[PDB]
Amino acid sequence: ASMGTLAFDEYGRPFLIIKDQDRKSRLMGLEALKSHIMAAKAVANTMRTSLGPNGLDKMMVDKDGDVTVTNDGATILSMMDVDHQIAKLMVELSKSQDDEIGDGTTGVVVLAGALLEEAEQLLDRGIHPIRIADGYEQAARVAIEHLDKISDSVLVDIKDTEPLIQTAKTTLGSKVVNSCHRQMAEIAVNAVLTVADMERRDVDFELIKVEGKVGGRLEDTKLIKGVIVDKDFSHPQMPKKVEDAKIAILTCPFEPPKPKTKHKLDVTSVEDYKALQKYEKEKFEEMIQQIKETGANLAICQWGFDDEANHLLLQNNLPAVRWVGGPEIELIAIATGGRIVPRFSELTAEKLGFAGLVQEISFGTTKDKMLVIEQCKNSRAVTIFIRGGNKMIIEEAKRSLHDALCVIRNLIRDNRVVYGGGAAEISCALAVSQEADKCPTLEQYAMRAFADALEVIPMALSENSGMNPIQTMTEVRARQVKEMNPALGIDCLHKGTNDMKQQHVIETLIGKKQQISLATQMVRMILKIDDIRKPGESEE
Amino acid sequence: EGPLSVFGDRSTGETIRSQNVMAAASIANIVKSSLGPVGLDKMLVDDIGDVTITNDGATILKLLEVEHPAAKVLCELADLQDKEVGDGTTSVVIIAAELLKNADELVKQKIHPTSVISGYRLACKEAVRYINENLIVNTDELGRDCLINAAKTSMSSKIIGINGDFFANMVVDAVLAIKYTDIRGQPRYPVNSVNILKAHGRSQMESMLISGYALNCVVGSQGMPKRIVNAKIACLDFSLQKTKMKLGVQVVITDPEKLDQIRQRESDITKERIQKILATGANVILTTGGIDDMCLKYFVEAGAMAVRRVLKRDLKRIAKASGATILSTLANLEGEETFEAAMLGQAEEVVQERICDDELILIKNTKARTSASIILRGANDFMCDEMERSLHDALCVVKRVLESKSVVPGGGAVEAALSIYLENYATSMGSREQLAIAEFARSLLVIPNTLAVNAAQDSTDLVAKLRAFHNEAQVNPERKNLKWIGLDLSNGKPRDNKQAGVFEPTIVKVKSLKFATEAAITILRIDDLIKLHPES
Amino acid sequence: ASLSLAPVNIFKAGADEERAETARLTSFIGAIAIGDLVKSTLGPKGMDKILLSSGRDASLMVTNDGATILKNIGVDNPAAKVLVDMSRVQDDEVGDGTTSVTVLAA
Amino acid sequence: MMPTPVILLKEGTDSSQGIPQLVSNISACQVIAEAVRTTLGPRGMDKLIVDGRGKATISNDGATILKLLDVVHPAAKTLVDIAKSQDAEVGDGTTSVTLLAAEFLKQVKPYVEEGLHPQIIIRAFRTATQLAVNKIKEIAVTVKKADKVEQRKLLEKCAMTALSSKLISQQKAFFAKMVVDAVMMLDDLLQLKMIGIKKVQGGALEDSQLVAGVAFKKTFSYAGFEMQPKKYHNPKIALLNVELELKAEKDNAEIRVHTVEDYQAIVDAEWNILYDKLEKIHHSGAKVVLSKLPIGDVATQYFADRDMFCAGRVPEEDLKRTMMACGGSIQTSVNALSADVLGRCQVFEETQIGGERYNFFTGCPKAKTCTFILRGGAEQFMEETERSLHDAIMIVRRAIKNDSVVAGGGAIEMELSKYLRDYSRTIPGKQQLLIGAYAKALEIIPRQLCDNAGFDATNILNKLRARHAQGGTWYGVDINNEDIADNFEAFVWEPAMVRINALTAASEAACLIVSVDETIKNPRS
Amino acid sequence: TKLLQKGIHPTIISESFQKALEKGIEILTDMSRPVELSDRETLLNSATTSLNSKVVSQYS
Ligand SMILES: Nc1ncnc2c1ncn2[C@@H]1O[C@H](COP(=O)(O)OP(=O)(O)O)[C@@H](O)[C@H]1O
Ligand SMILES: Nc1ncnc2c1ncn2[C@@H]1O[C@H](COP(=O)(O)OP(=O)(O)O)[C@@H](O)[C@H]1O
Ligand SMILES: Nc1ncnc2c1ncn2[C@@H]1O[C@H](COP(=O)(O)OP(=O)(O)O)[C@@H](O)[C@H]1O
Ligand SMILES: Nc1ncnc2c1ncn2[C@@H]1O[C@H](COP(=O)(O)OP(=O)(O)O)[C@@H](O)[C@H]1O
Ligand SMILES: [Mg+2]
Ligand SMILES: [Mg+2]
Ligand SMILES: [Mg+2]
Ligand SMILES: [Mg+2]
Repeated sequence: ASMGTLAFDEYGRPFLIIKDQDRKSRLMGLEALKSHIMAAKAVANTMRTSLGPNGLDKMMVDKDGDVTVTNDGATILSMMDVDHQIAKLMVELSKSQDDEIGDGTTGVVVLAGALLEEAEQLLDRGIHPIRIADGYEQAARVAIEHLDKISDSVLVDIKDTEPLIQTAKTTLGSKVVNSCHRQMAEIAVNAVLTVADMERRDVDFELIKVEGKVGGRLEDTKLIKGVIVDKDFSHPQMPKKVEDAKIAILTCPFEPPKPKTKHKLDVTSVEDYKALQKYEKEKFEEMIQQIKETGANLAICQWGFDDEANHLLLQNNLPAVRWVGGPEIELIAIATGGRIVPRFSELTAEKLGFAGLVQEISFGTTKDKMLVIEQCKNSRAVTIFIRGGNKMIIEEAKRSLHDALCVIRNLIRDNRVVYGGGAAEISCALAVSQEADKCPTLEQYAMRAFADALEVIPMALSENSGMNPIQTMTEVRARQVKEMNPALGIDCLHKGTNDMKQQHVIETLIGKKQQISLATQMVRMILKIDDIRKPGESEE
Repeated sequence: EGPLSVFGDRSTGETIRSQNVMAAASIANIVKSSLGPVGLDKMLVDDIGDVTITNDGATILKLLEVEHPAAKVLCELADLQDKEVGDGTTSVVIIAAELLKNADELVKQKIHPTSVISGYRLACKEAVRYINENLIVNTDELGRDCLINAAKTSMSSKIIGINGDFFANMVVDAVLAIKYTDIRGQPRYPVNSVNILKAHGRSQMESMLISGYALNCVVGSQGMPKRIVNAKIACLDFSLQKTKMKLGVQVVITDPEKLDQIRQRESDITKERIQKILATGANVILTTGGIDDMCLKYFVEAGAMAVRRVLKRDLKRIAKASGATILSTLANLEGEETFEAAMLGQAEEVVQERICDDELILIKNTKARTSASIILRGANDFMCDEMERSLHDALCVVKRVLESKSVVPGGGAVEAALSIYLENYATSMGSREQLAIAEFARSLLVIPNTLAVNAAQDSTDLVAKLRAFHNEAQVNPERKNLKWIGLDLSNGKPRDNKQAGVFEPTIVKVKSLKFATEAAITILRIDDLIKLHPES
Repeated sequence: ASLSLAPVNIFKAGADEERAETARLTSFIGAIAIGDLVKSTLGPKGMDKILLSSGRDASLMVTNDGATILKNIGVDNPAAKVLVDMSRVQDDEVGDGTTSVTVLAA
Repeated sequence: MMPTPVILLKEGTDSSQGIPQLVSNISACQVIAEAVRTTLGPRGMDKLIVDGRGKATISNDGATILKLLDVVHPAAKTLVDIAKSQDAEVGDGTTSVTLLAAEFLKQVKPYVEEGLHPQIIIRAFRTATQLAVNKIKEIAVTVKKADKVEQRKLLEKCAMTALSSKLISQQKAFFAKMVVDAVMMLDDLLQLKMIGIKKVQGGALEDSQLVAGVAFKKTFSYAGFEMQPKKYHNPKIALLNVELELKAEKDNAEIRVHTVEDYQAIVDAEWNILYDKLEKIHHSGAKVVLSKLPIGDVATQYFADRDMFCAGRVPEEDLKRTMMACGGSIQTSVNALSADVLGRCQVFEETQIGGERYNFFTGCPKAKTCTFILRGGAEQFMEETERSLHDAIMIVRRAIKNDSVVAGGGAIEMELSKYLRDYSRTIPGKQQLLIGAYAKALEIIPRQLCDNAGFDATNILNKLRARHAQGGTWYGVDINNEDIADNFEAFVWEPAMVRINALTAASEAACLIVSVDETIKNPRS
Repeated sequence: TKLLQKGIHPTIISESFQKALEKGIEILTDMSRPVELSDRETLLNSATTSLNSKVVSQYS
């Protein structure tokens, strides 16, 4: 069963081959595969209840007791404290789906678990696990090409955002933020459209600042075509609003210069002391005069400044922010059209940014202030400011909006779109069944199993929605076969129609294809394992 | 574990088969060094300083503390061979282990264990047939020296080996003494009726064969004589003591004048019984029970020899040998109590003999049958016990030679011939059973291999020469006289063992093969093992 | 099957996974405990609670403010933590309603 | 034994001596082989091992598996060592070597048990090894045409073979093309450090790719990096070992001034030092700048304002690959930045690859480098992909240096077993048994293939023995048909040096293990 | 297992199993052939079949 090699030599002399062979364990052969399949089935059956609009959430508690409520499979499996190596493989799988796509993190796990659950029966019938893996690869190729076949295309222009709002709404249908469904989807779309080289090029998410502040309502979550900072003006008597703001972005602390090399300025006389004194005075005044002469109405430093500089800024009517972070300095530069300046001597009226509004914002009975920079001309940066009644819904809204942004990104990368509600899975299952009727008898059980596994997503959707899985799935499959229509799926919201093309239920073709590919590849690597050797020491 | 939830461990598949083979191999390697004239003895220390020297494989595997079931099986195999034959207890273990080894090799090659078992069964059947048809010698053609040669072959590898030249005579004589014929006039040689006593002292060469019987008993009183010539022997299975009323009998006095007479009977009753015995002429009285001092005095005054606490089996043998009748009671079919002189046995002498500061009783020249005792004499109790075991092996061998009058040659001759014949015979039986039969054949070679290894000689060369000789015998009808060739381990050279005098009873090899085959089959059927944790 | 009640346990020593009915059970009992704690402070005739901290200082507070009461309690139920954070956010947004929101959620 | 007053060795010294010690060594080797047996061949399986830290490694590679097993048996360490040696000299055959060594030991176990002197066995092993090695060198197919299409075909088939046992076999033709494309670009030493292998979690194996150029992950950019452009269409590339930031001019440097004018001059002097470096870098025409050392925020923003690209802290290996691909030199000083030392590519880009940002230098025609970018659903998935590609790459290198191929599926094993059986039937009779045992041992490779595939190894080996004795030299196991086949025609090709070194290493390990007659373990301090 | 997964009730599964059981009893009865206890060959063959599975099969 375990404990590796146990003989202890026929002669009677000690037989020690591996270190801690007595404390070590080992599982070999079909029982190892069955353990893997049970672990994967447990993980998948945990996740399948968080699938679809009627899917429920999970409340994860970390080591120090902080709570995270979520429906995101990647976040769940990351917060999940697993010790089984196959559960770790499933965590890696979901994280991989999140990296490549940003959506589908729960579908991949359910699908892989189903594929292994069917491989269980195939191994019981005596097929080699590698033959199962090869039949699964074949069926996955069939399903991928069939997805390319039944796929649809959507316009990714900025003038018709309705197909993108529909895609983003489908993405956010399963999350708690569907209470402001379209309000959330719209801003995710606008965000990705603001920050994108739309020549089917990349979308850098560093240009989207997702900020959350407890308070307010979810309906207050909005898109700021500019920047938000967690700072306020440096002096309490500066004005809290600046319109038509000319911004000088600086990475020089408003302090007397200091060489980076080890330096010792020697004072040797009262005249040296007075010269030092006036040098300090004149440096402060010269800095403020250089900031004024460029024409700026606002200053933004990265490194904080001192009392003389602060009061001179106030006196000269130069509102100023200090201790702004490098990333926020970069975003302010990108948004306002300004250039980041390392020293005052290098400051000119052209290196300045322009913001049509710079405001200081309060949050009720908090004492906390934030700085909004907006009304820029063509800001290539953007911020999504999320509000809510507790930090749990705020963090869930953040990750939900991340899912929506990743979906819009995947559309910008490939406009092709497959229809969801389990319809794509049913159609691929039909295609795999058809191609299995043609292959030789032995890889036909593995393709039929792949089809029966693809059919778990529609079953899960129906089940979570209270429908009877087998009844609903068989009816919609029969309808798909009779009236050729791969847009027929599960009415999770009970709108009457089974046509997802009419319900505007939309998934990304790359999303579904990546789900299938990742699930199949990981199922292959799992079926290919037939031996385990853990430390097994039960150490501390 | 896991899905099952059984509270125990589970081995399955090649793992447990490998474990079983390892266990059997371990047991066989324990005893391999004690095989043949060049085998050596073993010490066994019993965790308390109790020491046992031995070459007997059954003894060795009995003393061991074995936990693995596949090894307990081989221990029980050696025990069974010791019960049913009396020799071959080491060869059978070695052969069973080798059959297991080769059969597990075949099962690793993914020959189904059923097929290996079928092939082993077929090969066992055909090896038995081939022995019975081609490799047997009738002891009638050879006379009495055949028995001496079989005894010497059995005694080789024991501590009475080189002295076999003389010990075999004793062994043969002893069995011939205890010969008795039953209904159907078939001669029976019931060894374990030869008594074997041990007495450290004089050398082995001074061991004694007593035509008669030897008792590990002595007279009950020092005033009794210690030699009687015309011994009239009375064997009694009751005690001669002051008479005690049984459980349901009570003495209740209501007239004190009766008490004395009652007390007097408590002794006079026993006196009368003894007088009746002595009235017939009995000079020797052996009893399984006790003899009070009061009674011993009657025996002393009569000039008789009384012996108490004799053992029931010793008493049965003395009675059968002298012509006496074991009496549990002095009671006849006439409702009285008497002792007839016809119930007596006779013997030409009874003596109390001194043997190294320890006395025993010798009953010499009994009539109505001849009996046999053997007093083994060595340097200490360890040697004497090893001599007893060796002599038991030799006696059992001679008994088997006399019951079935067929012998086979030794020195690996039988195993070599069977290896040849079965490696040729496998070609006809199936395709996988063929491999099983070939492996049975090859396994049989572990005996000459081990003999040569123990002799510190080139096992490969010697066994190859053996197989060459036996192949020449089986392919050339003019050279069948080569069948009788086996190992000469004092020179490392094949030799005509039928002319050298290396004989073994056919039953030895036959039973070795049959038992080894069944044991291997039994162990070779296990493909799973559930070892439960102890109830506590 | 199930994550925890499976032939093999998939978790490190010390973790756990409450399923459907057990999860709603813990959630509802914890939230309702929090709510029954903070009520009776509600309204003009509401009565105060004592916040006898067990620290090395043993700070002592007497409050009718639901936000303070919930901040100053050692909670281990996650749903109760949710309600606690909710009352804190109410206290941040406006300065009243922390007991009304807590009782309402409960 | 008795207890001496003063014992010879230190108390606790464990000495195992004689035939039992040797048989125990053989059994330990059998254990080590069993530990990797099921990984052999296209139907082979992977092993999952877990460390004390709890990190799992999943591999089909026998050398890896044995490195992970914490083997302590002195005789079983030898199989681990010879698998390491195989991975060193060749890069494939690590499981075959262990199987062959253990089977040599298993086959001679009976003769060892009956007191046969080990010297005789080692003599027989040496003889049979020389014979089998010369026979491989004799019957190996070496096309003497130096044709480029056939020399690419040969490498592609050898790589497909080396990959038809892993979790990337279902794309092995894919990967084989790339592996050949990879090794056909290296110049003459075929350095592995000249092939880059990036692992970007997320994506499918077919989404993996080879870049005839270089690619490496974005490196801790400062503020202003997003203001930089991210695509250039014929850039000149400055490769530097230069720290570009305001820093102490030297660590043992101490400035001493007694005047505020001198103070100001010193501040401006530091700034002019940096800005002068930046101006030299800018005037060399380089639009892309890479430094093995940090590039500060000031330099980042400077280059952003000049519409240049800058990346600092680039790893040394990625810099050398950028050099070998783009065609420049790495400069610790920016004072002579000629077009001779600048590099050049047709396209530079920064793109997103599965959650990560990667810089691609593509379009280098003079490139002596290639970079693999591997996708997959797990760290260990991608790691075993990398290991598979390492097997294929080492195979292709060795084949490039010696295009002498033999057939697989046990074809060569059966031919050598035939030749050695024949040879053994012509010698006195002591060496006969041992060389016949060598021959029977060689049969473990096709036998293990059939076992791992789920066939009747006995019947298939009978078919093979028959077809190899009737005339026919490249007949071996056909796995998809559960039968035999001419593996040289089926294109199961394997460089001859693979099996040559496998036999050499296995025979040496067997000879060593069999020559040891005593093991003495001293107590550890 | 898979039936429950489909979303069928254990009561329906049990009753449908009873239906299949009745049909299977019918089918096996149809397959069967009657035998007379005097048919010693059938008895010997039944005993041999019963013994083929056990260690006592070479002694069958
Ligand atoms: N409005 C809807 N109607 C029908 N099906 C939907 C709807 N929204 C989502 N789904 C389905 O639910 C499944 C799960 O989606 P979701 O939970 O949002 O993300 P993930 O795929 O990461 O779990 C998808 O496969 C999709 O087909
Ligand atoms: N004098 C001899 N010469 C050759 N072989 C012998 C001789 N004596 C015994 N043998 C062989 O040794 C084997 C084992 O003998 P032994 O060890 O004494 O009995 P057991 O096997 O019962 O312990 C026998 O099979 C016999 O063939
Ligand atoms: N004179 C009054 N008559 C009726 N209701 C009152 C009166 N004064 C206060 N209240 C009620 O008492 C409640 C006081 O609630 P409070 O303890 O402040 O709740 P919270 O702590 O949630 O803000 C208010 O909700 C108000 O409706
Ligand atoms: N397509 C194939 N058909 C038959 N045998 C193959 C095939 N591909 C590889 N083999 C054989 O599989 C054996 C082991 O493969 P693998 O374990 O990956 O290599 P190694 O153990 O040598 O590192 C080799 O003998 C090789 O010839
Ligand atoms: Mg989703
Ligand atoms: Mg004997
Ligand atoms: Mg390989
Ligand atoms: Mg039965």
